[PDB]
Order: sequence, then C-alpha cells, then structure tokens
Amino acid sequence: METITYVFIFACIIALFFFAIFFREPPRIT
Amino acid sequence: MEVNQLGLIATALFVLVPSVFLIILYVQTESQ
Amino acid sequence: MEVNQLGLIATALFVLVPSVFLIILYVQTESQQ
Amino acid sequence: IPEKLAFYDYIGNNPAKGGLFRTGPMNKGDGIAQAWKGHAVFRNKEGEELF
Amino acid sequence: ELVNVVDEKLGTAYGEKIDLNNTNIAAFIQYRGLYPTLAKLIVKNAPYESVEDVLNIPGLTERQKQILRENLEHFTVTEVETALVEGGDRYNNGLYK
Amino acid sequence: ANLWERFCNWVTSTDNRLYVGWFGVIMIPTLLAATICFVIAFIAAPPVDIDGIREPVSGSLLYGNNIITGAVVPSSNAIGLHFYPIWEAASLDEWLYNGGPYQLIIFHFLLGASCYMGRQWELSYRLGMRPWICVAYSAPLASAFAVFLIYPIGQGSFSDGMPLGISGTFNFMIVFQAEHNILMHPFHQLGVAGVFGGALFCAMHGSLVTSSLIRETTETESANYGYKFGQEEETYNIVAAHGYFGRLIFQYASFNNSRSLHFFLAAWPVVGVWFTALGISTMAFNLNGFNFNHSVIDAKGNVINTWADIINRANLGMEVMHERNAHNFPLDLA
Amino acid sequence: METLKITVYIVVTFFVLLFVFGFLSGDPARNPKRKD
Amino acid sequence: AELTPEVLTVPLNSEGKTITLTEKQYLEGKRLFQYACASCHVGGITKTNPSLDLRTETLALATPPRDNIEGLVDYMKNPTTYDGEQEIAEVHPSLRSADIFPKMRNLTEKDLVAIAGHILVEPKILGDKWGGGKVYY
Amino acid sequence: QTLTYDDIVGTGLANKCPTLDDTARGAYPIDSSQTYRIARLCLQPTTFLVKEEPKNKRQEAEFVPTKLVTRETTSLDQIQGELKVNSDGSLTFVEEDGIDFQPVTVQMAGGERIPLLFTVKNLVASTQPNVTSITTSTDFKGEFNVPSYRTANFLDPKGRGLASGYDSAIALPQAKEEELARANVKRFSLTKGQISLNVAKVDGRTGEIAGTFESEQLSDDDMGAHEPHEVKIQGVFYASIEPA
Ligand code: CLA
Ligand code: CLA
Ligand code: CLA
Ligand code: CLA
Ligand SMILES: C=Cc1c(C)c2cc3nc(c4c5[nH]c(cc6nc(cc1[nH]2)C(C)=C6CC)c(C)c5C(=O)[C@@H]4C(=O)OC)[C@@H](CCC(=O)OC/C=C(\C)CCC[C@H](C)CCC[C@H](C)CCCC(C)C)[C@@H]3C
Ligand SMILES: CC(C)=CCC/C(C)=C/CC/C(C)=C/CC/C(C)=C/CC/C(C)=C/CC/C(C)=C/CC/C(C)=C/CC/C(C)=C/CC/C(C)=C/CC1=CC(=O)C(C)=C(C)C1=O
Ligand SMILES: CCCCCCCCCCCCCCCC(=O)OC[C@H](CO[C@@H]1O[C@H](CS(=O)(=O)O)[C@@H](O)[C@H](O)[C@H]1O)OC(=O)CCCCCCCCCCCCCCC
Ligand code: HEC
Ligand SMILES: CC1=C(/C=C/C(C)=C/C=C/C(C)=C/C=C/C=C(C)/C=C/C=C(C)/C=C/C2=C(C)CCCC2(C)C)C(C)(C)CCC1
Ligand code: OEY
Ligand SMILES: [Cl-]
Ligand SMILES: [Cl-]
Repeated sequence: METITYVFIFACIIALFFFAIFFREPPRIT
Repeated sequence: MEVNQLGLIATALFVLVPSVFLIILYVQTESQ
Repeated sequence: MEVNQLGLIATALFVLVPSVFLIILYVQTESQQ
Repeated sequence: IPEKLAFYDYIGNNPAKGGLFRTGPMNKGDGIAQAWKGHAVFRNKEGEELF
Repeated sequence: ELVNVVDEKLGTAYGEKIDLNNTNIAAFIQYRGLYPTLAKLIVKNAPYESVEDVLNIPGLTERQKQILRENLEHFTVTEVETALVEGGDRYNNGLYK
Repeated sequence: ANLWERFCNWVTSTDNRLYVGWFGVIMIPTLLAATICFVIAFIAAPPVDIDGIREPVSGSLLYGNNIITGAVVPSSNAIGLHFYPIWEAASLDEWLYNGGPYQLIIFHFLLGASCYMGRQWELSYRLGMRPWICVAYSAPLASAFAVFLIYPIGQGSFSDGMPLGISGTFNFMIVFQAEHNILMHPFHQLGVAGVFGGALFCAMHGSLVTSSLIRETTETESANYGYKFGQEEETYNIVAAHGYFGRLIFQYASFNNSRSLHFFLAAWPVVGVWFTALGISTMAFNLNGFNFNHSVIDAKGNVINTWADIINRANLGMEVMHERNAHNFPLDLA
Repeated sequence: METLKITVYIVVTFFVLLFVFGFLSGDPARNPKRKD
Repeated sequence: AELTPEVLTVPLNSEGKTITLTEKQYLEGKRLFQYACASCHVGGITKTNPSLDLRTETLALATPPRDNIEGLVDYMKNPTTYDGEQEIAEVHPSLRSADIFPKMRNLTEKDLVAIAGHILVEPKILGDKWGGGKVYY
Repeated sequence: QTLTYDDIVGTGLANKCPTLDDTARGAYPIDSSQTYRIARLCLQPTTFLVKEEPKNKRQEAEFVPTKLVTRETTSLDQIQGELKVNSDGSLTFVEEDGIDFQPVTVQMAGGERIPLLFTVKNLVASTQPNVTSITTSTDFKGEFNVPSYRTANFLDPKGRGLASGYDSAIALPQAKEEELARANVKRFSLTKGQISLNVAKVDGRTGEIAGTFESEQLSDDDMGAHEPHEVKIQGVFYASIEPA
C-alpha cells in the first residue's frame, strides 16, 4: 500500500504540472 | 514491509483535507 | 477486536469524498446570489 | 488421483460458500492449500465402511 | 545450536598462543627469528597433530630447529577451523594497520 | 515555401506554447528517455551490484524502499568507465543487475540539459533579448556534470558517480568528505558563501522591494493587485528602499542603480556555484581540501590537536566503514 | 539487441542531422530585428 | 614538555652503550627521514608491508637487533629480512643499492645516524601513535 | 594460432577455453613407469541449472534453466596438478592450484537470483581402472570442496559477520534476540561437489584433451541465513598433459 501511495502522489503532481502550464490563467496586459 | 498502517490514513487526510479547502475557496471565487 | 484494518480508511473516504463534493457545490452556489 | 482433481472435490472452492463482506482471496479464508492429505475412509467396529 | 566458531576459538588456546594450524602468519612476528622464513614453512606444512611435529619439518637447519625449540612454549595446535584457513586467510586476513 | 522551410519555421516558431528550437530537437527526445527510464527504474528496478562485489543494493520502491531511501543505483564498478548500452548486455536481466539504467539516464540527461541551456540562448535570440541567462544556468549544469561525469572520470568508475536518490546523495557526500576533506576546500567554502549569500540577498531584495510597495490597494485586498501585468510604471519606490537600507548600514553600502543591483544578484550565486562545481571537478583529480592533521606540535613534539584533527577523526570513521567489503588492500586509492 | 542497436543508431543519426541542418538553414536571420 | 637530552638519548649499540643527540641532529634526522623514507614509513608504519613497523619493540626483536643506532645504520647499508636470513637491498633503499634508489646516493654516514636517532627518538615523544597507524591519528 | 592479448581484449574470448580440431581423436599413451601432470585445465560453463523447490505436496523437483547476469566471468583456468597412475591402472588427477573458483549469479523465472561458487577446489578425479591410454571414451569422475561463498571477514548490510562485525542487531536494541539468531550468527559452510569430465577430443601428439563436463554443487547459503539450492553446471573443458 505504501508503494501505491507514493506513486499516486507523484502522479497527481505530474497532472498538476499539465494543468498549471496549459490551463493557467493567461497573463494579459491590462 | 512492516510499515505503520496508520500512515496510510495520515497521508490520505494530510492531502485531502487541505486540498479540499483550496478547491472550495477557488470554485466559489470563479462563480462570482 | 480483530477488525478489518482498511475499514477505517474506507469509512473516512466514504464519508469525506461525497461530503466534500456537496460542500463545494453549496458554497459556490451561495457566492452567486 | 492427481491432487488437482482432488482439490476440485472440496467445498472450499465452491463459489456458493462465500459472504458479501468476507473480502479478499479465497486463500485468506481456509488458507493456502499445501497438500492433499489423502482420501479418508471411515469404518465402524464391525469393519463396515462409512460415509 | 548456533554459535560463532571464531569466538569459540578465542576460548581455546588459539586465544592465548600461536595456533600452528590456524593463526595468521603475521603473528609469528611476535617472537625473534620466526618471520618470514620459518613462518612460511610452518604454515606451508601446517596441519600438525602436536606442536613438536614442527621440529620434523623437512629441511630445517640446526639453527632453525633450535629457534623452534626456544619458541615451542609460544605455540599450540587446535583443530583446523575452516573459517580461519580458507580464502588464503592464513597469509592475508584483511587486517593491516 | 517548400517542406523543409515550413518545418524550419515551425521548429523556431516563437508562437509555440513551448519553444522547440534546434536545441529542443535534441533536448526533447533525450529528456523523455531519461525521464521515462528513471521513473520506471525508481519504482520497479531490481537490486544493482554497484561496487562490483556481487553485493546488490536495492534502490526501488517495489523492493522495499520509500521515497527517501530509494534510488537509481550507479552502474557496477566491474564496468568502471566502459560504455554499457542495453545492446551490450546479453539480456535486460544482466543489464539491470549491473546498473545499466543509470548510464542511460545520466547520459540522456546531461545531453538534454546541455541542450536546455542552448535553448535558453536560442529563444533569447528569437525574442530580441540579451543572451546571458544561459550563462547563469551554466552554474547548475556545470555542477551536474561534476557529480555525474567528471568525478567518475577522475576516479575511474561510474559506480562512484552520484546515485539518483535522496539518501544516495547523502552517501555520496559522506564518502566525499572522507576521501577529499571537501569541507576544508576553499572552492566548497566559496560554494557555501554562494548559496548562503544567494539566500540572504534573495530575502533582502524581496524584503526590500516589498517594504516599499506603493499604496495602490486597500487593507482588504492583496497588495499584489496593486501591480498590473505590463504596466508602464514601477510599483515600488527604489529611492525609498535605498533610503531605508542606506541608513540600515551606510549610504554607499547600498545600491541605487537597479541594474547594478540586479547584476550583483545574478553574479553572486552563479560565481560561487561555479567555484563549487570546479571544486568537485578538481577533487575528481585528488587535489583535496587543506590537510592540517598534526599541524600543531609542542616544544617536545607531542601533537596538540586542533579542530582539524577532530574533523579527521570523523573522516576516518567514514573511511574505514564505507563499502566495507570492497577493499582488500590497505590504501583506498580511488 | 542487434535490432535495438541499429534502431537507436538511426534514431540518433536522424536527430543529429536535423540539428546540424537546421542551424545551417540561415539561423542568423531567424531573429526579430535584422535579417543581416 | 620540551626536547631534552634525556629524550635525545638512545642506544648506540646492543652493548647498552648510548649516545646523546642534539636538537639539531634530531631535526636533521626528521628532514632526512621525510626526504628518503616517509613515502613508505610515514608515522612509523610501512605502507608496502603494514606487518612491519618501526616501533622500537619491533626493531628490538629483529635479527640482527635494530633498536639501536649501529644496527639501524647497518640496516640502511645492508638491509635484511626480519629474521636476518635474506638480504633485500634489491627492493629496499640502501647505500648498497644507491644505484637503483638514487635518493640514497648523497647520504653521508652522519646523515644515516641522524635518521637512526630520529627513528629511535620519535616513539619516546609520540608513544603509541608511532607505528600505530590510523587508529591513533 | 598465436594470438596476443591485444587481439583478444574485450571480445569475450578470454573467458573461453581452447579447443581441438574435429580431427583430434587420437589417444595419449600412459607409461605406468612415468609421472604425469595436468599443466593447464580449463573449464567453461555453458549452462547453469537450478533445482526448483517442489511445494509441500511435491511429486518431483526439476532442474530449471537459468539466466546468467554476471557476464563472461565464469571460467576456471590455469588449473594444475599431478596425474598419478594408480596400480589398478586408473589415472587420478589431484588439483594443486589454479584459478579454480568463480562467483556466479544466475536468475530463475520470477526473478530469484541464485549466487554460487562455481568451483573445483581440491578436485580429485579418477578414471576407471586399467587405463593404458587416454581416448575419446575416457571419463573422469571426481569430487571437490565448495567453501562458503563469502569468507569470514564478509559483513552483511547491518554490519554483522563471522570473523568481524557486530554480533547482534544493534538497530533493535531491545528486541528479543531469539527470533534473529539465524541472521545474527554467521556460519561458514563447506560442502562437497561431484563432477564428470568426458573426454571427447585427443591430440595424442601434443597431449591436449578436450571434452564436456557436468558438475553438481550447492549455491550460496549466505553464511547460514537460508537454505542453498542444488545447482547442476554443464560445459566444456580443455587440458594439456605434460610428462613430469
Ligand atoms: C466488476 C468489478 C469487480 C469485480 C467483480 C472484482 C473482484 C475482485 N477483486 Mg477487484 N477491483 C475492482 C473491480 C472489481 N473487482 C475495481 C473497480 C477496483 C478499483 C477500486 C478493484 C480493486 C481491487 C483490489 C485493490 C483488490 C481487488 C480484489 C478483488 C477480489 C476480492 C473482491 C472483494 O473482496 O469484494 C469486496 C466487495 C464488497 C465488500 C462489496 C462492496 C459493495 C458495496 C457494499 C456497495 C455500496 C452500496 C451503496 C453505498 C448503496 C447506496 C445506494 C443508495 C444510497 C441509492 C475479487 C476477485 C482483491 C483481491 O483479492 O485481489 C488480489 C484486492 O485486494 N480488487
Ligand atoms: C535526440 C535523440 C537521441 C540522442 C542524441 C540519444 C543519445 C544517446 N542514446 Mg538514446 N534514444 C533516443 C533518442 C536519442 N538518444 C530515443 C528516441 C530512444 C528510444 C527508441 C533512445 C533509446 C536509447 C537506448 C535504448 C539507449 C540509448 C543510448 C544512447 C547513447 C548512445 C547512442 C549511440 O550509441 O549512438 C551513437 C551514435 C551513432 C552511432 C550515430 C552518430 C551520428 C553519425 C553522424 C551517423 C553515423 C552512421 C550510423 C553508424 C548509421 C547507422 C547504421 C549502421 C550501423 C550501418 C546516447 C546517450 C544507449 C545508452 O544510453 O547506453 C548507455 C542505450 O542503451 N538511447
Ligand atoms: C554564528 C554565525 C555565523 C557566522 C558569522 C558565520 C560566518 C561564516 N561561515 Mg559559517 N555557519 C553557521 C554560523 C555562522 N557562520 C552555522 C550555524 C552553520 C551551520 C552549522 C554554518 C555553516 C557553514 C559552512 C558549512 C561554511 C560556512 C562558511 C562561513 C563563512 C562564509 C559565510 C557566508 O558567505 O555567509 C553569507 C553572507 C554574506 C555573503 C554576507 C556577508 C557576511 C560576512 C561574513 C561578514 C563580513 C564582515 C565584515 C567584513 C566586518 C565588518 C565590516 C564593517 C567594517 C563595515 C563565514 C566565516 C563557509 C566557510 O567556512 O568559509 C570559510 C563554509 O564553508 N558556514
Ligand atoms: C550547512 C552546510 C552546508 C551547506 C550550506 C552546503 C552547500 C553546498 N554543498 Mg556541501 N557538504 C556539507 C555541508 C554543506 N554544504 C557537508 C557536511 C558535506 C560532507 C558530508 C558536504 C559535501 C558536499 C559534496 C560532496 C557536494 C556538496 C555540494 C554543495 C552545494 C550543493 C548545491 C549545489 O550543488 O547546487 C548546484 C546545482 C545543482 C547540483 C543542480 C543542477 C540542476 C540540473 C541541471 C537540473 C535538474 C532538473 C530536475 C531533474 C528536474 C526538475 C523538473 C521539475 C520542475 C519537475 C552547495 C554549495 C555539491 C557541489 O559542490 O556540487 C557541485 C557536492 O557535490 N557538498
Ligand atoms: C540541488 C539544487 C538545484 C536543483 C534541483 C535545481 C533545479 C532547477 N534549476 C533550474 C534552473 C536554474 N537554476 C538556476 C540557478 C541555481 N540553481 C540552483 C540549484 C538547483 N536548481 C542554485 C544553487 C542556483 C544558483 C546558481 C538558474 C539560473 C536556472 C535556470 O535558468 C533553470 C530554469 O529554467 O529555472 C526555472 C531548472 C532546470 C530545468 C531543466 O533543466 O529542465 C530540463 C529537465 C527536465 C525538465 C526533466 C529532467 C528529468 C530527469 C531525466 C530526471 C532523472 C534524472 C535526475 C538527474 C534525477 C535526480 C534524482 C535526485 C533525487 C538526485 C530546475 C528547476
Ligand atoms: C556602551 C555604549 C557606548 C552604548 C551607547 C551606544 C552608542 C551610542 C555608541 C556610539 C556609536 C558607535 C557606532 C560606536 C562604535 C561601535 C561600532 C563601530 C560598532 C561595531 C558594529 C559591527 C562591527 C558591525 C559590522 C557591520 C555589519 C553589519 C556588516 C556590514 C557590511 C556590509 C557592507 C555588508 C552587506 C553588503 C551589501 C552591499 C549588501 C547588499 C545586500 C543586497 C544585495 C540587498 C538587495 C538590495 C539592496 C539595496 O541596496 C536596494 C536599494 C534594494 C532595492 C535591494 O533589493
Ligand atoms: C595588487 C593586487 C592585485 C590586484 C588585482 C585586482 C583584482 C580586482 C578585479 C577587479 C574586477 C572589476 C570589478 C568587476 C567588474 C565590475 O565592475 O562590474 C560592473 C558593475 C558596474 O557597477 C556600476 O558602475 C556603473 C558605472 S560603469 O558601468 O562602470 O561605467 C554605475 O552606474 C553603477 O552605479 C555601479 O554600481 O559593477 C556593479 O554592478 C556593482 C556590483 C559589483 C559586483 C562585483 C563583480 C561580480 C562579483 C562576483 C564575485 C562573486 C563572489 C563569489 C561568492 C561566493
Ligand atoms: C618503500 C619502498 C620504502 C622506503 C622508501 C623505505 N622503506 Fe623501509 N621498509 C620497507 C619495507 C617493504 C620493509 C619490509 C622489509 C621486509 O622485511 O620484507 C621495510 C623495513 C624497514 C626496517 C625494518 C623494520 C623492522 O621492524 O624490522 C627499517 C629499519 C626500515 N625499513 C627503514 C627505512 C629507512 C630508514 C628508510 C629511509 C631511508 C626506508 N626504510 C625507506 C619499505 C620502504
Ligand atoms: C520527432 C520530432 C520531435 C519529437 C520527438 C519525440 C517526441 C521523441 C520521443 C522520444 C521518447 C518518448 C523516447 C522514450 C524513451 C524511452 C526509453 C529509452 C525507456 C527505456 C526504459 C527502460 C529500458 C526500462 C526498463 C526496465 C526497468 C528500468 C526496470 C523494470 C524493468 C524494465 C525492463 C521495464 C520533435 C518535436 C522534437 C521535433 C523533431 C521531430
Ligand atoms: O570512496 Mn572509497 O574510494 Ca571512491 O572507491 Mn575507493 O572506495 Mn569505493 O566505490 Mn564508491 O568509493
Ligand atoms: Cl558506503
Ligand atoms: Cl582494494
């Protein structure tokens, strides 16, 4: 169960990267 | 491995509780 | 008692995941009006 | 008699012997089968075979 | 039922004297005249039944037999211990300074 | 135009969400291969005979590690510096046993990261920027080359390169101190000044700019909303930050040119980390830290120990225990 | 393995050549100001 | 503590005759042991054969005995194994073998005795450290 | 031919025993009034077989093939010894010295690694009686010693050993020692092996012979911490006989 827990947390972070890059709030010049 | 089996629930809530907090604040922000 | 260890995590998630989902939708509902 | 065939003739591998909340592999219940002990023959004091 | 064969040996005469059947060849440095020449012969001809069989080594010289006699009181024999004589450990046992 | 020109124009497009560029053409495949191998090996790789003595070290999560103890283990000492691609092994099983994933990961990674640096130059050219960000990055890159390539070259084996793990990193640092007295090396002391000073100047600059934000918001909103992205003007009063900091110390120990100040922030950590990367790179050739062991002696000749002798007793404890089955002869010459 | 070695040799070779040729394709002019 | 003539008094021979050395001689014998010997014998050990050190107790039990100046000087002229049975100038620096160990070429007989006295004096100063190795650093 | 190191280096041929032409099927005459010797004996394993653990129900274990993971480091060579002529006529080889052991690790299905000390230390191998010539039907059978795979100074990962090392599990200061004794107390095993060497090529002129061998021995027990496996090793051998 411990291996699964470490890998799950690591996989959520990788998904976090994807959304944070491609689904960021676009910086706009206001 | 002979780990602490309370570690799983500690880790799970360590993650879920504060993450939920954030999600809740974010979503109600986007809806006003 | 010699009880199923995973019963604890199962119970917590069973409560927490559905409950958190409802709260998320409630709070963002109130922030609309 | 091959052990494999003797192990089929055992109610612990009958799928209709479980429980809804009795979780996990069949091995968690009766254990991990190791060996056929042999076929048991019962007799009374008069030497009649019994079943 | 389980013991460390080496610790047990420390309780025998190996722990007090040079065991001609077991001890590492560097221990012969302790006494005058034994190292390297005679130590090489003792070890090469090793397993002895009694310390005094050492005087029968083929080809000793008369000065050598006397040096051995002067030092029989420093020698012992115990049964060969595999863990001490394998690996060429009687010549080099991994201990330096 | 023609096909090769459409392609060239895509590769170097400043409109891709992530810049590709010609360096990217090498960077992407090499980093992908390094990353996929590292993730799989970290989780699933079986034990690796790092020191060549048929004493395999388990580095992966499935073989009894956690996040902190796990590693991709360096390749076998039996291999030394020989190239050990997958195709040189008689079987994946042999390649895993002898630590092949490590070679594959670090070669693809040094390549990929060398090209990451070039990519930083490349995009700054397409954007009309000045070019020397990539110079700053040369300090971290140089450091990775040192622990993964240069130190193994000097010592003659990838088995002494840095493991790819949290605890493996510590192992490498303790053995290093034992064999090179790195604490007593001025290049490492310059590295510590680099990173300490970088942390300091980092907190200072942030504290000092934050201290002099112009009131542009109310008490109920984040101060940050007082800055609008791309605004013509500045949102802090540098003259006021100088007025504060110049008085904190004295007027000329303080910067009033924004460009001189930011150049200093760039140069301090970069230079220091250059030195500590060069420190690993030269200790790779056994030019070691200062040796003051038994340097003070009294009128008779007794050794009068100093703190350097106390360090040496710790070093000796590391020396005699590390790789406890790997030495047959009294000197550990590499 | 033999099959692996060849496939990697070709992959690497292809990517290397893209790199070389792309920088020869007038890289100095691919900038936002002066096309020399 | 200081470097006294009693410290600097060592066996000249097995006879129990002794000689006393000057500060200057002892230090000469340190410079020279460093120049010619310490590469292998730093601190009283022998890197190329740790089994043999330069502790006086070891020198004593050597054949011929060597816990005295003459026998040490002899050793540096014509070295032998520990039991005296073989000469070893082919592999150990010596005046006999100054052709192949060039560092020994320009050693005067007074240089040898300085080296011998340094060797004999140093364990009186350092004790266990000398010939003890890394345990005592 | 006469190859040089630089010809062989890095090719894998240094781990190969020499071979004899297909046309070497002569016989080496044995002169009972003469003394003989093996000047070089080379053994080169080609397959490593490990007996599987027949579960409690058992029926019969098999010897399962295995994968070698330690590369071209497996051969025994430069082995020497005297070839005695016994009076029943047989020949007996008595190993004196040589490179007569290689540590080898093979892998079983499932991923179990099996180290062993592939060896013929103290080989004593005899022919059948009344052997007046060595021929392409001459067999030797022998037995050898198999010492512990690690020797006495070897330290386990918690610092425990036989001739050195901690004698307890120092990370569990107040554990009951009794459940840990088999791992705390290191034991040095010495067992025996058996080998057959079947001569199949003979150059009567040079005294070179060549053939196949099979040997059986135990694998590593990790100084008593677990039970060893039975290993069967097969390969080819080469030997030169010189009169002494
Ligand atoms: C068709 C789906 C299916 C089936 C038939 C199986 C079958 C099996 N799995 Mg698998 N599994 C599945 C899906 C499935 N799995 C999925 C989707 C997952 C991901 C979570 C897993 C993860 C998984 C693991 C991690 C393990 C298994 C294991 C097993 C075995 C033991 C099952 C057990 O103890 O049941 C337990 C079943 C129950 C306790 C019944 C639960 C149903 C609840 C009571 C319903 C909830 C009612 C609901 C709240 C009602 C409200 C309605 C109303 C309000 C409107 C068995 C062979 C185990 C095994 O032995 O493998 C080695 C094991 O360790 N499975
Ligand atoms: C940008 C692409 C790129 C680059 C630069 C590298 C670079 C490298 N790889 Mg990686 N690799 C890549 C993509 C890349 N890889 C991809 C996409 C995969 C997945 C398929 C892999 C899979 C992979 C594996 C599985 C392994 C490597 C290995 C290596 C190393 C040596 C490769 C080698 O021997 O070729 C050397 C280069 C050449 C032979 C060509 C040089 C270029 C000239 C100009 C052409 C020469 C003509 C050529 C010989 C013709 C081919 C056919 C010929 C034999 C007849 C090096 C670090 C090996 C490794 O890390 O071992 C430690 C290894 O085991 N790579
Ligand atoms: C008690 C506080 C204290 C002080 C004053 C120092 C000071 C120092 N340490 Mg030490 N250190 C400390 C605690 C301290 N340390 C602690 C708790 C640890 C962890 C246990 C360490 C671990 C550590 C390591 C491992 C190393 C140092 C090093 C250094 C030097 C460089 C530090 C540096 O660049 O800082 C960053 C700060 C700046 C760049 C700002 C300037 C700071 C300087 C030193 C002050 C200038 C004094 C000034 C000229 C005199 C008055 C001027 C006036 C006339 C105008 C310096 C001598 C390195 C070293 O030994 O180099 C020899 C090194 O290798 N330190
Ligand atoms: C307070 C005590 C102290 C302090 C402050 C330091 C400080 C430092 N030590 Mg010293 N050290 C100490 C005690 C200390 N040490 C002690 C006690 C020992 C003896 C046990 C040592 C032994 C020691 C060794 C042996 C080494 C150091 C090194 C270093 C440096 C490490 C940082 C570095 O290399 O950055 C440089 C930057 C990098 C290494 C990063 C490169 C990043 C690559 C290019 C990119 C990676 C990308 C990543 C994989 C993916 C991210 C993607 C993500 C966004 C998803 C730094 C100067 C190291 C050094 O000088 O290395 C050059 C070194 O090797 N130390
Ligand atoms: C240990 C300290 C340390 C780390 C880990 C680190 C990390 C990083 N610094 C970067 C940049 C920088 N750092 C800078 C100065 C500094 N950086 C420092 C110290 C560090 N910097 C210090 C001390 C300084 C002051 C000099 C600058 C000036 C830059 C940059 O410009 C650059 C950047 O872009 O900043 C945002 C990024 C490089 C991105 C890249 O190459 O992607 C390419 C590689 C990728 C995406 C994935 C690689 C995956 C590989 C294959 C994983 C397996 C192999 C690893 C080596 C495994 C390691 C395992 C560990 C447990 C040891 C990255 C976030
Ligand atoms: C008993 C009695 C007498 C009591 C009465 C007391 C009394 C009245 C006494 C009389 C007065 C008196 C002084 C007595 C003499 C005593 C005396 C001499 C005191 C000893 C004090 C002591 C030695 C301290 C040493 C000084 C010390 C702190 C070191 C300073 C050295 C120094 C220059 C280092 C820092 C270097 C520096 C340039 C830092 C830059 C940091 C950095 C890059 C920040 C980023 C940044 C910077 C900016 O600059 C601005 C702008 C912005 C934006 C910004 O991001
Ligand atoms: C006899 C013994 C032997 C002697 C040997 C001599 C050795 C001395 C070498 C001298 C080197 C010259 C100085 C460096 C170049 C320089 O002037 O920069 C140019 C700028 C211009 O300054 C700016 O100058 C500007 C005027 S101008 O640009 O010069 O024209 C002005 O606008 C601005 O206000 C002002 O700040 O300097 C600054 O920005 C001020 C900060 C200076 C930072 C020092 C240099 C980099 C530090 C690296 C060290 C890191 C340490 C590692 C930590 C672990
Ligand atoms: C390395 C090549 C050496 C140098 C340089 C010097 N010595 Fe040495 N010494 C060396 C060895 C390998 C040995 C062992 C010889 C053997 O018996 O096989 C020795 C031994 C001595 C001794 C005898 C010590 C004893 O306990 O019996 C002495 C007195 C000695 N060496 C002195 C000596 C001096 C004075 C040197 C400088 C000129 C010197 N050695 C250089 C190896 C090496
Ligand atoms: C074309 C192109 C491109 C793209 C490219 C790409 C995208 C690439 C990719 C690549 C990749 C994607 C690759 C990968 C790699 C991988 C690898 C190479 C891996 C390996 C692995 C391994 C080998 C492992 C193994 C193992 C282990 C470790 C353990 C367990 C077991 C096993 C066996 C599984 C671009 C845009 C640039 C542009 C130009 C063109
Ligand atoms: O420091 Mn000590 O030295 Ca460089 O090798 Mn010799 O021992 Mn070993 O393998 Mn990694 O480590
Ligand atoms: Cl180590
Ligand atoms: Cl070694």
